[PDB]
Amino acid sequence: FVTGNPFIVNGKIRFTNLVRHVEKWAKVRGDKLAYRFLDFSTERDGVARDILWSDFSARNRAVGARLQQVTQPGDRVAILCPQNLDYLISFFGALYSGRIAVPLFDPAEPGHVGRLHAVLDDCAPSTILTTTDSAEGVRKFIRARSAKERPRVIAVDAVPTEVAATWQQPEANEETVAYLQYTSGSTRIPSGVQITHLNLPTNVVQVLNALEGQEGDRGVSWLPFFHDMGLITVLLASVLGHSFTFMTPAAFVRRPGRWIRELARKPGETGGTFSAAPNFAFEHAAVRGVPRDDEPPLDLSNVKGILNGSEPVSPASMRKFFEAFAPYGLKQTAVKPSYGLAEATLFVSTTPMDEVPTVIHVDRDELNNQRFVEVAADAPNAVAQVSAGKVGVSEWAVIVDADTASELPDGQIGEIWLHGNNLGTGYWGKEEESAQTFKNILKSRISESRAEGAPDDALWVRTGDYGTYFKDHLYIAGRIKDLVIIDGRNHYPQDLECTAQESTKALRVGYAAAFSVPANQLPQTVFDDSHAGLKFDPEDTSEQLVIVGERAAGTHKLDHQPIVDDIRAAIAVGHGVTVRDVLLVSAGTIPRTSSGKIGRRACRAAYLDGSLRSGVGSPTVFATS
Ligand SMILES: Nc1ncnc2c1ncn2[C@@H]1O[C@H](COS(=O)(=O)NC(=O)CCCCCCCCCCOc2ccccc2)[C@@H](O)[C@H]1O
Ligand SMILES: [Cl-]
Ligand SMILES: [Cl-]
Repeated sequence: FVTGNPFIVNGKIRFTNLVRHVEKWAKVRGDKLAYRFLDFSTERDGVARDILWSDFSARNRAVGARLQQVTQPGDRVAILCPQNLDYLISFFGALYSGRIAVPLFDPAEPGHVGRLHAVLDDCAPSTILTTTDSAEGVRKFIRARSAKERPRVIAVDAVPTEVAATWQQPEANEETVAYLQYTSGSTRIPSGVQITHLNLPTNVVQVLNALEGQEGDRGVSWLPFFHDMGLITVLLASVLGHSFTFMTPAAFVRRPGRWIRELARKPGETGGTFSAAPNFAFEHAAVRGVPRDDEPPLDLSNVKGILNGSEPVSPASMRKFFEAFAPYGLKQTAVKPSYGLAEATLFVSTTPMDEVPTVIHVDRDELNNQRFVEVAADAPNAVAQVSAGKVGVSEWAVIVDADTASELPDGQIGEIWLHGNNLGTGYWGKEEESAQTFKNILKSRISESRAEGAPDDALWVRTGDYGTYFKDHLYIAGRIKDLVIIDGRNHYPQDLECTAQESTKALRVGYAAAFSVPANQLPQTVFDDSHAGLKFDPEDTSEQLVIVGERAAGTHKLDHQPIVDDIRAAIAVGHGVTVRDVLLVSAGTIPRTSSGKIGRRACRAAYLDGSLRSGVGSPTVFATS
């Protein structure tokens, strides 16, 4: 699978069904450690829970068989389990049964129980997989829903291993849906991306090829298995030939040094380590994860690549991360900005293995007008842009003017459209939205197209992201739906947030949200302020800028103006827009998505409801102070 590659013939992927492969892999390395769960739920210093490939293989076959009895073909099997070893057994066990898996989370964890109801409504699974300790909690949750199709709850650790003897190899085609990856799609109703048996292995090869993963290397992770980056990482790490070590996201947030520690060289280890994380985590680890004087020596010279993706990369957070860990051997080539999305299984691009991150600066006015014009770092009105690198093999990413379905030249910002075998096939039960998102014809190409190699009649998937190529690197400008359009002009919310943050110490880094709202709904307090601009008018529906930013840690007083004036002035000058309401709230209050990204839509929804000014929560595993 990996050197130390027969699936890449003449620069193209070739090599299906994972169950088949997982089983061979399991028997060959039986009695070797497959997974190690570092459990920090009871002991702060942690407890190691291990499972060998043979045991893992056996458990998957037991669960698969139990499912093959209590479910019908076509049924969905949802996993409502905390992050631990039974989660993997539940997920793999579901794949082993041949039914469509739906990896989710334990209703007993905080943050998004509301999403869980929506997903269950959408895919109506006949069976829920969980652990014995979470079972009562899961049954309570399920009982509270409609009696009609009330699904069976199965505790996987209670299923005897010998049941595996009645397991029958499921038969699967390459186009068969293996599982559903739920994402908060175009509407309130979540979308379940159909990931097939061909999508998985293709994207694994795409990733391992880009990282030059070799036998002897190993993966480490704290990412949630209910998110694409966390789940796919399990599979990537599993094929490196060394055990995969993981922890829960909450354990990372509480003490990020636990992750840093697992990334370190083990005694006598010659291979390298890989991991992945969202931007905010580099900031957190840089500040909270440096080892004290007491701790045993820490060596990070073995770290090959920590992929940084899922949200815009802050050059300052990366800088602070490199600087905090450089003394321990962390190479400048070890942090790798990358791009991906659920619809592509996971991975689309990453920085080439041998190079450091590419960070450039572009003129703001040109950027907002959909063009990359490079400018010096200290140039006024400059916007930092971090490259997402080069597109994976046997995969294409083109920049398109959606209106006419035409490719755009380099430097021009358009929507990013993708084509490749790693691209999902649709959204569960959504025929029309699936057609609109996944079955698009690229009508016009520029000569020397980025579609070179794709068939003329190749189908393209619309990502919903704006982006461009610049000096052969793919840049992710931002998410189309998150744009702040005011007075007929676009603004990237992360750009406005950066400016707000940079103007005043009263805001904590990475916790700001910029969104537009019709002048109708903004509070009365805004009109009673000389620093406002507009005045009372119930007819006016024009979009107006609002900025919400968590108060820097240790904030106990309210001295709004001096901070707000700096923010409004900083944004007026550099963006040509007047911030109307600057709302600063309790540390750890701004809404976070389930993977820990800032929830802008949710911050806008709660701003209007008055649900945000007030709030001693809402608990999330990502909360800190
Ligand atoms: N670099 C970026 N900059 C700005 N925005 C980015 C972004 N990446 C994603 N996004 C934004 O997030 C959206 C997608 O969101 S999502 O559906 O929730 N999915 C996501 O966010 C998924 C992002 C995935 C990024 C690539 C990560 C590859 C990690 C491989 C590890 O390798 C290993 C590890 C261990 C052992 C061996 C190998 C995208 O549509 C875009 O708007
Ligand atoms: Cl047993
Ligand atoms: Cl080794």
